Amino acid sequence: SGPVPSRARVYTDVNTHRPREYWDYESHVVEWGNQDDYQLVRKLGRGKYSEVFEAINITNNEKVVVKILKPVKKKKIKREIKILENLRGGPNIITLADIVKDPVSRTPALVFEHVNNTDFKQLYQTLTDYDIRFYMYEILKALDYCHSMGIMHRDVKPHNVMIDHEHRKLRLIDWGLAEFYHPGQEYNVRVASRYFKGPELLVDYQMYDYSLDMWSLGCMLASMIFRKEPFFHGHDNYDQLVRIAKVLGTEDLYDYIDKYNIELDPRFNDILGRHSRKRWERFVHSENQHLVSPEALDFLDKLLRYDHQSRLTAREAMEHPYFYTVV
Ligand SMILES: COc1nc(Nc2ccc(C(=O)N(C)C)cc2)ncc1-c1cc(C(=O)O)cs1
Ligand SMILES: [Cl-]
Repeated sequence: SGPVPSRARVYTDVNTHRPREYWDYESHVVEWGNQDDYQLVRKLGRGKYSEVFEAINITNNEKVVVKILKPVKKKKIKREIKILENLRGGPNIITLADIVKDPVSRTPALVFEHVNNTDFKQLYQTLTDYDIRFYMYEILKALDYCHSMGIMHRDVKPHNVMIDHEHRKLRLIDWGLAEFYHPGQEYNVRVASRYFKGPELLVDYQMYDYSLDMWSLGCMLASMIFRKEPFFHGHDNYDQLVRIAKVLGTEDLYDYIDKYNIELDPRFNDILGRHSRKRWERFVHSENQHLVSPEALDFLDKLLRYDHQSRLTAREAMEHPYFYTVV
């Protein structure tokens, strides 16, 4: 009939044993405060659904980021807000400081803590072996926490990891694609950003879980230790799987789709071809050798797997020999 069902190996029934007020974001009442307290100093950037500004709070003159929202369906706004409130105070989770509206324009905005970020294309080249280990462990704390809280980030990528290198402070940001995990649920596979999408999304396997974030983290790690950003560089979602298949090999791909009885797109038949598994040592060279080790490769190996169930969980990852030098 259809695909074989799947469950998360960790934190499976975490939302199931909690009351609906926790996960039923659609019934959440959002209270919009006054934006007057925040004066905009300068623009930082602009997202697909918002425009981010640096701002200062006139109440206490503390630095802040204001995410002025474009018109979006209130269901998705309620979802992001509820997830941000549920996860507030957690390790390395960006703090939602306030929910506000401009009195006159009525335009809704989310207020966040400010992180004195260093652009990742400048920063990542500077990072030592110990730095990559340190920051990966900070990300794993955020992910294990949010996973334990029954939430998938679903958009892990360098753009969503704010790092203040001077203060060694890391914050996982932009929970706009995040979602509550309910075992059995068939989710929308159009999440994450192309280069960081797990094979489950690309073959359209809907019953995915927290392990989607661990694939994406693996993509980040590969890019950092090998100095190849992005690591998997497809021209579209179809070609993204081809790029993956040219590294992990096509045999394990077809074993994966066979195991889960995944209905593969006809377009894939032509474009995937046949590719052997390329060893991780093939990506090590004179300019990245210093960032690579047996433990780094073994860690990466256990993140970048087709089978989502076979990937390290966040808690398992934090116990890997790679982090023995950090913790
Ligand atoms: C743009 O996004 C952010 N940026 C920052 N800091 C900075 C970003 C960029 C520079 C820089 O390099 N200059 C000088 C432009 C400096 C600081 N701090 C928090 C966020 C958040 C995003 C989100 C979100 O999407 O949810 C919640 S906070
Ligand atoms: Cl969605």
